[PDB]
Amino acid sequence: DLVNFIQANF
Amino acid sequence: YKAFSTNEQDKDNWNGQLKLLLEWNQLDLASDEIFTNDRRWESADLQEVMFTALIKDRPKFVRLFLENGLNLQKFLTNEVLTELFSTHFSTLVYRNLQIAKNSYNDALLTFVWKLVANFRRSTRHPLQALFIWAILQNKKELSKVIWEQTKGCTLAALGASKLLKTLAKVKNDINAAGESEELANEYETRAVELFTECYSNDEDLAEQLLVYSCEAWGGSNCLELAVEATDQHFIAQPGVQNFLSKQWYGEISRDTKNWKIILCLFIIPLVGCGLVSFRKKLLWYYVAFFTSPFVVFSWNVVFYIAFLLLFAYVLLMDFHSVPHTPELILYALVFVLFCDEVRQWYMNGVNYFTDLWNVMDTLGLFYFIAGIVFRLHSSNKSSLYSGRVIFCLDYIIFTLRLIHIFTVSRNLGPKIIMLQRMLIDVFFFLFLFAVW
Amino acid sequence: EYETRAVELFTECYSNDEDLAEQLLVYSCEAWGGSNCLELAVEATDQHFIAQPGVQNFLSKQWYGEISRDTKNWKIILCLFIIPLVGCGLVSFRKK
Amino acid sequence: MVAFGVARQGILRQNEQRWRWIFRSVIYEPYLAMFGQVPSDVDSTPEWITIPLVCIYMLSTNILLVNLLVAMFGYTVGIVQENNDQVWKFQRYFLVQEYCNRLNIPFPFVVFAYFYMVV
Amino acid sequence: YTVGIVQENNDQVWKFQRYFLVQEYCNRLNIPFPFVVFAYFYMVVNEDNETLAWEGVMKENYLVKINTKANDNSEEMRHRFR
Amino acid sequence: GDIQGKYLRLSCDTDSETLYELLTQHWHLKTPNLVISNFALKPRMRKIFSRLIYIAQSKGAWILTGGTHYGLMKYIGEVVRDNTISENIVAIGIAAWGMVSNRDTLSAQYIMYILDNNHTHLLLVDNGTVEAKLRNQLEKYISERTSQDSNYGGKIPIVCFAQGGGRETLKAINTSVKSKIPCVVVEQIADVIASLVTSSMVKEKLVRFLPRTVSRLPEEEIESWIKWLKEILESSHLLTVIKMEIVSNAISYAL
Ligand SMILES: CCCCCCCC(=O)OC[C@H](COP(=O)(O)O[C@@H]1[C@H](O)[C@H](O)[C@@H](OP(=O)(O)O)[C@H](OP(=O)(O)O)[C@H]1O)OC(=O)CCCCCCC
Ligand SMILES: CCCCCCCCCP(=O)(C(C)C)C(C)C
Ligand SMILES: [Ca+2]
Repeated sequence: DLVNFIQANF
Repeated sequence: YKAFSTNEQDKDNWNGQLKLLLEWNQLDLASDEIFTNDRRWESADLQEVMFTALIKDRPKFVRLFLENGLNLQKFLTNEVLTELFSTHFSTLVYRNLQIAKNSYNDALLTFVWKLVANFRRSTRHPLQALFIWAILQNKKELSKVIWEQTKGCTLAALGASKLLKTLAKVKNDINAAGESEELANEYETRAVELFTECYSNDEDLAEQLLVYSCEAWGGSNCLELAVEATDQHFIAQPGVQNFLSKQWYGEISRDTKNWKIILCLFIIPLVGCGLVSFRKKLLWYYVAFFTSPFVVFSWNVVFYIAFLLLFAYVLLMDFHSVPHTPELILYALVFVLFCDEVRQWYMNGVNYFTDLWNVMDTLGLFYFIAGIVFRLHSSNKSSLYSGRVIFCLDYIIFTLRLIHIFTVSRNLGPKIIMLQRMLIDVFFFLFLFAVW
Repeated sequence: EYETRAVELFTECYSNDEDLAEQLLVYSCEAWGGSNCLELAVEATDQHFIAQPGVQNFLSKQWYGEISRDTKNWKIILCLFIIPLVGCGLVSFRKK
Repeated sequence: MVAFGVARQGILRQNEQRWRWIFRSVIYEPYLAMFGQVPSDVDSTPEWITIPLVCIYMLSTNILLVNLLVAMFGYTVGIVQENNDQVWKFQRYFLVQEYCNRLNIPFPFVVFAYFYMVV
Repeated sequence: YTVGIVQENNDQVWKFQRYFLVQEYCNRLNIPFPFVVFAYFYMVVNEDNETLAWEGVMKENYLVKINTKANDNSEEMRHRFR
Repeated sequence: GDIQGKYLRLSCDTDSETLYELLTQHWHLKTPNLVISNFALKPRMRKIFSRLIYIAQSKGAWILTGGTHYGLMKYIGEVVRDNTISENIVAIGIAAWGMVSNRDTLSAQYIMYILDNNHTHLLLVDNGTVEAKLRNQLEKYISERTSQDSNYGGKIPIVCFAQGGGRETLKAINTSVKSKIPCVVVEQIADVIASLVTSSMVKEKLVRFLPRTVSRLPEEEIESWIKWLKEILESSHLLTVIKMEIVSNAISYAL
């Protein structure tokens, strides 16, 4: 969840 | 300073300028001139200057150093502290402390004496040790500056007040004792005001802090030090009284009317089905009601009245050369009282005996046991007579004791203290009366 | 006014130092009036001056004498009733 | 007083097994002491050991009595010290109202007026 | 003499004495005497930082309050005039 | 890596809208107010920033800083921690990832440039100052946001705070003032701007306030500084200066 969102952000 | 600044070699040496300013005690000039964002200020560079300021009674410079990025916790090394306690500690103050320790001993002064001896012959709370060092030498501004950095601020203030009061009770020199006494009053006032503000801001946290025991500042909390120092002003504040009342009533609601509690006490069934109005299931309600200190005290006074009535009944109307059941029951009851008394004596025996009512209640037991021992001997009539007389005296002393209950009442408590003072004075007055 | 001045001056004098103040207080001049400060104060019934802490401390030192000022009284009483205990313990003299 | 009375009962005689003599004997001690000619003086007259303690505790009772007698006045002085010119003014309002709101007729003729109040 | 002694207030001394009475019961086991003996038989056989930080904050507020009293002096008006 | 609040490593070429969405969707709420800011810890500077942080807590305002344990920002973080110990404050430190003395990849743990752990949130820029552009873009975008609930008409208020000197301070002030919406408040350089509020006066004030900074700076740097100060002063109706409940008054007046 949070990790995937962070990866998508950058 | 102007001459030294313009020397072609002292311009870069700001340390020399700071040293000279500290020696001549120039605060504003140092703050405006040398303390500037031009160069960084490392703690190690300023450590020696801080020590010199401490030695030569420079409180304002100490405050300035603390403000400008100085870590006091790291500075107070064990070697520095022991050297400061050994060399710069006046021998006169050490003699005064020895006199106080030998004559006016206390549960606290012994701790500071042991700490001083440890640091002098060869820590967990370096700040507390530094504050004690400042206090013992009657340094006001430096003591305040060190206090501002302490954690247990109110506890430290109470401890300092007690230490100064016990130091001032000495009579080697009047001036130092008076200075210490005024400083103690000042610190007591500071603690009172600080805790009043603390309780005004919040209630639960203030109570937790008050009951909280530190990492052995002196092995006691704020309340214990305040009571030991007889700081009537501090413990009489509304916050402390509210805390005591909450403890006394316990889980019971603080604001419920008393007659309701009395009726619930006499009438068990009414407790769980109405006007009790607890502050906080049904079994929980009942157990909380029966665990309250106030209900316990009321039931205990009722039980004590019943015990006295039975004592009269068995000492007055039922007595024979052979034992009777009421007498044996009374023996068990008095044994229970003695067990509770010895439980009381187990904690702070010396201080427990120091109490006034403690003297009376402790004295009663010896007379009662002597009379009981004398009674058992039925062969001698005179022994029986003497035992019965001693039992009468025992009744008198117990009825005298029974008066202690009125302390709980706000409207009635002061009268008992007035009675005690009147006893103290009338004793001497009637002594002169009997003389002439 | 003069009584207040004297009281304040001697209070400051005793605060600065103790032994010299006592020497001055007991000192007799070259016959100002044939008396010292204490005699004049008592003759004038200057209760305020002679009630100051310094004068009371001087009187207490004179009263106790060589005995230590700060020792507990019951110790002195026991030493009084019991002669041998005096020289071998808790007397704690101020000064063979 | 009750404490010292039961102590006197015990000193006088060791035991008593009647619910009449005991109560009268106990109740006699207060009035006896107060009215001045207390039988206690007659009651007072190994004895060498028992007597001095009884005398000492009698002196204790007397000094306690004196202590109470003086403490009573001590508290009364503190209570009477405070002003009452304000409390009396407050209390006067109730007295004034009692008559102002009531019918202004004296009692010897109030009943007749009361009758007209009923109707 | 009794009048002189009773003159002084006792609403403060009684409050101090109340602490001993409260403690005697608070520290003791909460059981009445008629059943205490049985209980007596059974008798025979980090977090500080949270409060201390708030204590320090309140100390800072108190220091601000005590220092503000100096502002009442005319020194500020003299500085403005200067 | 999550330092042990939150610490992220966002490259310089990052979308401000993406950062705002990440911070608002599941981290924080809408901001009624937002403020951006060895050192002299004078009592005036010790009390002004305490009042500022108290006001931010009262209004629930974001605080943006560099986020390093060395300097006034460490004091700000310590005060934030103390107030939290005493409805939560939000503090974001922004720095360069390369500028950090130690780098750990992750929930990694950081144990003691050195960055303060008091600040709740931290961002690291992957460029090789390189975060000024990102901060300015984020501030402009937030000023572009609309919050009907906010008392401020339309857009969310933003305030810039100046306490110290240095070329970085002047560059940040010039960048912020270049944007019309942001407003600046002045607490060395602070004294320069206070005195000024053409070239002779600015030069004299700069020399008086910073004897060493001007000496080290080349002539071209001094001319650029004078140009920046003149540009900032041209919009003096936004910039405000504090006279040596005043922090709230000054911020309200500037807004
Ligand atoms: C029965 C034998 C003889 C008994 C005589 C023994 C008489 C005895 O021991 O005290 C009587 C007591 C009087 O009540 P008392 O009015 O003094 O209680 C205070 C009063 O309520 C005040 O109003 C309170 O403060 P404030 O003024 O409002 O600000 C204060 O608490 P706090 O607000 O300050 O925190 C209260 O302490 O009432 C009892 O029931 C106690 C249990 C008695 C046990 C009875 C068991 C039968
Ligand atoms: C021989 C044993 C005598 C014991 C004396 C102690 C008296 C204490 C009676 P109390 O404390 C009651 C609560 C236990 C009185 C205040 C009601
Ligand atoms: Ca007891």
